[PDB]
Amino acid sequence: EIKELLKLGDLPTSGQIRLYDGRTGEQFERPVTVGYMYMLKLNHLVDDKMHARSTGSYSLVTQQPLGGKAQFGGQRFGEMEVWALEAYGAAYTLQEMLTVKSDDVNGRTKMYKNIVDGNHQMEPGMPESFNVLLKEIRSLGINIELED
Amino acid sequence: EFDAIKIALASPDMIRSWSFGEVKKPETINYRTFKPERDGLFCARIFGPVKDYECLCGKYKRLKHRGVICEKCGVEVTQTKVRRERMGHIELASPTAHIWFLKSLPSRIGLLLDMPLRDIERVLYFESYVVIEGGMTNLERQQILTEEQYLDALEEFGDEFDAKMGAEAIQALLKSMDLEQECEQLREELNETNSETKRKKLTKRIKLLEAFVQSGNKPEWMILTVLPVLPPDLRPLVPLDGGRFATSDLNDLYRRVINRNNRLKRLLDLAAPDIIVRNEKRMLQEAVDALLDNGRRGRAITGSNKRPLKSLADMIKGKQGRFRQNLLGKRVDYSGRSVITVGPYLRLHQCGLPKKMALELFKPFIYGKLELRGLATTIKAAKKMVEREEAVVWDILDEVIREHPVLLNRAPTLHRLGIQAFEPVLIEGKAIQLHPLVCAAYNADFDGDQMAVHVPLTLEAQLEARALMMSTNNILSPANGEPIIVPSQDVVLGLYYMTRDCVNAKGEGMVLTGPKEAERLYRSGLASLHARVKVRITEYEKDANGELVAKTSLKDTTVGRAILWMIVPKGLPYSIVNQALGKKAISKMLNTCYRILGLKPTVIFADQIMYTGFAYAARSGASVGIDDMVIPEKKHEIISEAEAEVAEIQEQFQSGLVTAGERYNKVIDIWAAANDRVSKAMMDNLQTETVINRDGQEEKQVSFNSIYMMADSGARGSAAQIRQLAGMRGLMAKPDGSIIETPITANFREGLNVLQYFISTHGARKGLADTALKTANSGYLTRRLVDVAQDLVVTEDDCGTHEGIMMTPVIEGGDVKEPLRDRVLGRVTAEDVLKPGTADILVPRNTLLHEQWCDLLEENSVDAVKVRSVVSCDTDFGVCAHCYGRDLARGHIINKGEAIGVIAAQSIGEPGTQLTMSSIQVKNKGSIKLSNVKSVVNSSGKLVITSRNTELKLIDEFGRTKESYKVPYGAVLAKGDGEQVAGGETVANWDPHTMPVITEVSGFVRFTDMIDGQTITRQTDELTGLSSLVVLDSAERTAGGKDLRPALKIVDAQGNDVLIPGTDMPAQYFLPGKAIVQLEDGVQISSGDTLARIPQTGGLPRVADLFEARRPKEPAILAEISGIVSFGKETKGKRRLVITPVDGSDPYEEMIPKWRQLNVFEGERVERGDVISDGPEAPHDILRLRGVHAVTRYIVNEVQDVYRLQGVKINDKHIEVIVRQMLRKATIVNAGSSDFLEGEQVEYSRVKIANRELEANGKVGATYSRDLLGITKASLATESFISAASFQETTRVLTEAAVAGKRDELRGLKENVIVGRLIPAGTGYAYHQDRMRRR
Amino acid sequence: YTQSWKQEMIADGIEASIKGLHNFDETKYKNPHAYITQACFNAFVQRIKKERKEVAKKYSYF
Amino acid sequence: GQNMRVAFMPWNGYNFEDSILVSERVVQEDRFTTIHIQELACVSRDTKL
Amino acid sequence: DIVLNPLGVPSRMNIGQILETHLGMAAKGIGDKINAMLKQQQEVAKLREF
DNA sequence: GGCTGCTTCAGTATTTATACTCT
DNA sequence: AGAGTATAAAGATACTGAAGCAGCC
Ligand SMILES: [Mg+2]
Ligand SMILES: [Zn+2]
Ligand SMILES: [Zn+2]
Repeated sequence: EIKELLKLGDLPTSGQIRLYDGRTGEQFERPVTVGYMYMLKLNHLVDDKMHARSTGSYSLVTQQPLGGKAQFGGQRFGEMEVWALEAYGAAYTLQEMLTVKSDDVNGRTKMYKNIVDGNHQMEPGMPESFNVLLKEIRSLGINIELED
Repeated sequence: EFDAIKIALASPDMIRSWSFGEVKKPETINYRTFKPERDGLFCARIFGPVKDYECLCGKYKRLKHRGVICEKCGVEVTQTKVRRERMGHIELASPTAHIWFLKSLPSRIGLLLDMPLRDIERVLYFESYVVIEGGMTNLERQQILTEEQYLDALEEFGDEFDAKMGAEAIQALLKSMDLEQECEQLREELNETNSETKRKKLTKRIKLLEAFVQSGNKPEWMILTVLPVLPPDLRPLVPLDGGRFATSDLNDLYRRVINRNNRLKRLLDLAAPDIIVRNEKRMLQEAVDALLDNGRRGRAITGSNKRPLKSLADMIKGKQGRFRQNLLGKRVDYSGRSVITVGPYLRLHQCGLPKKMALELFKPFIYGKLELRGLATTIKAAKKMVEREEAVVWDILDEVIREHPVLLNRAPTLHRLGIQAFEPVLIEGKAIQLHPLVCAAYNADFDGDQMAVHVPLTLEAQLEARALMMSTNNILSPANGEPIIVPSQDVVLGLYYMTRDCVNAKGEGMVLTGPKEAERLYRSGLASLHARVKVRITEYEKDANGELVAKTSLKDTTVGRAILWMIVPKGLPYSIVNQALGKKAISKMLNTCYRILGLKPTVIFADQIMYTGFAYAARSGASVGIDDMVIPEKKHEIISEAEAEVAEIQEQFQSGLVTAGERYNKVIDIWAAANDRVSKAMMDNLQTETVINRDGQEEKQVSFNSIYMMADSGARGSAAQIRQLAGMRGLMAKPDGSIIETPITANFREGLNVLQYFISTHGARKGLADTALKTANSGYLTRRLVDVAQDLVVTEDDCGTHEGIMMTPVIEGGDVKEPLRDRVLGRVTAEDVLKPGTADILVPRNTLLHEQWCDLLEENSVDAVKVRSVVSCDTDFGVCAHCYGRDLARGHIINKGEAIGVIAAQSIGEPGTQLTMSSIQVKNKGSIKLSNVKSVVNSSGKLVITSRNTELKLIDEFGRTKESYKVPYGAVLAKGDGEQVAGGETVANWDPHTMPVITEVSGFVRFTDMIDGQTITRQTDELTGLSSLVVLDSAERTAGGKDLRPALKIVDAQGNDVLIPGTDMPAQYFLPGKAIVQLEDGVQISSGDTLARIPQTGGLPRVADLFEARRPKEPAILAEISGIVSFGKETKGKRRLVITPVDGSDPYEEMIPKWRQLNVFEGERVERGDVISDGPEAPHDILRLRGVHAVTRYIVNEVQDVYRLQGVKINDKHIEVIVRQMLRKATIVNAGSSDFLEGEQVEYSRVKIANRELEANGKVGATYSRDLLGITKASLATESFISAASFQETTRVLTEAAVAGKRDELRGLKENVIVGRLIPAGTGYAYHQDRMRRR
Repeated sequence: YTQSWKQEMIADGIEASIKGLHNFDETKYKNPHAYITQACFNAFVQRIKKERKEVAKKYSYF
Repeated sequence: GQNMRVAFMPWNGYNFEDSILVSERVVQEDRFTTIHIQELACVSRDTKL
Repeated sequence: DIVLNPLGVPSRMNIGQILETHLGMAAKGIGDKINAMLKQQQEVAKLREF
């Protein structure tokens, strides 16, 4: 009955017709299938997704950049990404991706200054969430410290 | 800066010294002025000023008043940064216990006071007393007293003797426990100890006591008397990170503690009934416990929503403690996220990057360039300029981008190729362009996947992203050196439609003077694209010393192949094209290009392939119509005959001629038959619908049905899909796992009616749920994997050894499963290999085997090679390069420093989500070999083999084994050794439904020791009739003849025991129960008739349990040492078996369950590692008995087996290194001249170097046995605690480390990240070499 | 409402009643059931007031 | 949604994996445009002072 | 208007989306058979019959 | 008395209704 | 901030492991 209806029109019962290119005008061999399909639009609109961040709002407990798009939040650089970036001999990018670009407070300010001043260089320091962990264990009866 | 982290326990004086003043009051904030209380939880006087350089009164505000303290409040004027790190301390009235040290399982208290934990718990919660200083009465130093008993013993003995209950009691107890004397007494008692159980208990206790006495600790420090409090800005009253407000619940807990503490003190000014003081002390203990580690006590307390509030410790456990949430994986600045799209105009080393995002990310660079050129003066000038997006910022932007790589990443970063570098080009949109070849490493479809963009900053990061992670350096999957830039699915269809051949096409038969002529003829439309033609071509070649000589000829091709040949670079053979170019073909083309030419030409040529494939795929116009699904006009005939046949079977069963299970299986089989028939008919019809004339009558060729072109080219799909499209679609499963009788006799071109759609739906949803939970499990598995290895760094070049494994091609018995070429492809051999011309070496001893030597050994019919390995490497703290092999991502030896452990972990884990959840009829022709043979020629001319270690190895004519087969005890070989054999005929067959137990001598037999009533039973055979008196099992016999088992002492017609040939011990065997002797007694026996008859997962979980070394359910018992067998006391709980040597003393007299069917009889002689029972295997025994290489080859074999049924292809090096990390602990048995103890484990490297140092002098080292630990156990039982604390159950590992007072130099990776330093993997390896060499 | 407050209320009421039993008239009012009930009741309600106002402090700071 | 005229064929790879290629008789006729309504509110509270 | 990809069909066995596409065109075919019949004028009896 | 099979437990994947009177 | 106060009986995971514990030959 589909073919009967196609014949009531005039199109080929095969349902495929010959097309041409628009850039060259030379026929496409192997007749192709054109028709009418009911297309939708799903509300994952790209402008709701696209999001970047230069420098924004840190937290107080641990001075890591906030998370999400509602806030001016950075990206989640999870475990697996550290494993993978560690499989390469990539030893400096992994450093700066968890001391300067995230948490070392003095370090990241000096980084901003040295970037404005045309000097791509970093002073690592020591993270902050680590010191949080220390004061949090040492708050139990566990004397945890560092040697020389 | 700082050296190792050190940890210990905290004496109360230390807590006091840390603090800045005693917190005293339970209130926090003034509620109107929002100032701290006078001495509350937040008072500025203890910690510091709430704001910068001020007090609450308002008399100091600026640097004019820096350093001095206030007058009224007296708070010191300083920064506010110090309010983040100053602690406080509560002073408790009634001392309190540390719930870690009491419910840690084990209890570092419960095993130091030796009492079961219930007692110390009932004492601490005030329900019984404890007799401190039992003194001159009938009471013991650790005796508990019920209140009744206490009252009474006070009536009789209300003397000076001490008796208390509560934390102070245990405190005094621990205070009154000398340690050195206790340790000496336990040393003595252990020396005297006899049982193993109490021996183990005593050694655990003595280990803990030594741990204490050595380190600067003391037992009473487990009991809390002064409690340190957490600085306020680490738990601010309300955190206030926008939006919702949080609680920072610690505050609450703290308050309650102080509250109750305060209350207690006031009762000490009221002299209350001591029942109430006791109840208050109980409440205080409970509160301190719930604060330190909630939930550990019986019930956790909830603030609201019934959600248990987060105690202090729960800020370190779980997926959300500092470890798994903020020390390993933190959020980062300078980053973005978007959706992705294609842009097939890109090269391989660039990606799209929307203008908006790029403007946001590189902002500080832009400000720098502006303030350099002078286009602004202040920073805000630059900000406003950028904000108005003036026409000058764009040139600055596309200037700074010039060579500033970005790092792209996808969400689940499975393997190393989920994060790669690029150089971006600006784009007018909001989406990321991505080169269509790289969407395989990312496994990124375009259904709306998203990606993240990061930006390196410093010089080093840019150099690393450019030289290491660039997209044009990673074309070889580090798992297996196969190329990962395979053009996926449209390029393939283009290149496959191009290089083909129609039978008789326009412009055929001509002759062309080069490719360009073919191109012109195509564009001009004068000649078709796939038409047979003869064209001149030229080919360069590099047969010279790296020089390309040219040579031309007149080949016979089609137009398409000619055109394509313009793409191929210089030095390739033209034969690489003449074929029809499916998908695997072009992958091999790329591989050959890589091996022959190098790297840059390879990527260039792949890019060009992409261009051309896309172009001619478009030019094709390859739609997919509805008439591309053709139905065999006989499908209804196949189905009609199948359904007419099934009705006969149905009425046959119903009319009572067969059972129901048989009928069911018969219907299933006829349906499978019809299905395969119709699938074959359809596929053959569709593949050659071509019937076409060629200036003659007609001809046929491979068809042009677009669906077929998509199938055979490897473009998209398998023949199963086409089967479901045109033919019937299988039989679907059932929820249980069974199969329904009637199958689905329709397809996706007819219409499935309702029921069939229903059933298919069932199957589909089952699949989907499986996929979800499969990702779930595989994630955990790969986590454990990466954790256990986590630290192996190639730190040598040659460990200096001559060991290894005999790599040999695997054969499952029929077809080969892997040629030797692969197993040793790129792996340094141990010793030189000899031609099968023995004493004629073929390659030196220490050479890296790349493809040249691979083919060389391939043609010479080499069989097996002792190749080096990592399991037997000879390095302390690492592995040598040579033991590893080739990098598998670059065609050369692995460099010195690469972190092979992590890449191994990722490679083994990534494919995880792809997993799931007789006789010898030899077919080939070659020589036969036997193995482990003992046999006898039968009375029917044939030779029956009568051992269980027996195995056939069918060699070819050359000397390489091609088949292998197992023959059990007593199988009649048709042919002897050395004789050739053809295909089809059997070589041996036995009776599996019984146990042939023919004797291997000549003599006689009797019905001796076979007496009814007590030993045997009269039994008339119920099928033939001959007297077949079976012996009932001893458990079914009478009690007297239960141990009195029957025997048949084999003799001759004289009665003398017929000696087994050469043996002084004839076959005097205890025939077990269920041993039917159908033949009569006193009859002569010849070989060829038995003496008695005894009638008769694979998913990812398998990989998991094999890696954890789970022990099977019914293991197979092995042979510790040689000798003979004997049976004794029947079932002292379980049956008994004793084994004796031939010369040594018999040490093995063990229990065996009755059901165990023995596999070695009494007179038999076995050897170390021989098998005694049947069933699954236990790897620990494999290790301890057969050695180390046995277990490593075992594991390798089974895991490759699981990863082989699913087409996945993993090199072996990785499972080898995982194993090497599994077995790392050695248990000593003999000190030798060393100092270590008897039962304690040691790091194998440590005991090894200790031996090396003792044996430097004439002294004798220690003797040990290695042991196998599952990954989940060797991880936790490691050298460092931060490493293990980062892993599961931080509580236990942490408290044990604290008890011992450990120390961690962080010689590793997962711990040098927490600290945030240069890991010793890449450049960090060199840096650490230098830094360690500083000292 | 909650076991985190209720225990504090009970401990407070017990301390209050113990402190206050100092003043019980023995020659009249021969029932102390109601006496102790009233004491613990008053301490209960005081505790509930203090807690609720501390929570309000959290809000008012927010 | 809107029912369009569509042709099934590869096109220079701009519909490589599952991407879609769209003409400009669809961005011009504005038959896939939508309207969005963000609501914002401000209130006059009463604190101290 | 839109250029889909045929490779998406044979594996993800959703034949419907193609089969629909045929019917779709057929339907539009009867539209352009009226639009022409109606744009240039035409008595109502013919449209009735068609 | 030592050896052994159950047995129990530990480990892993926003928002809370009510003094009285002094003093 | 403190202190005197007098009816009342008011809940469906699943799997793995290790120490503990009664019992036996
Ligand atoms: Mg998708
Ligand atoms: Zn003041
Ligand atoms: Zn080595």
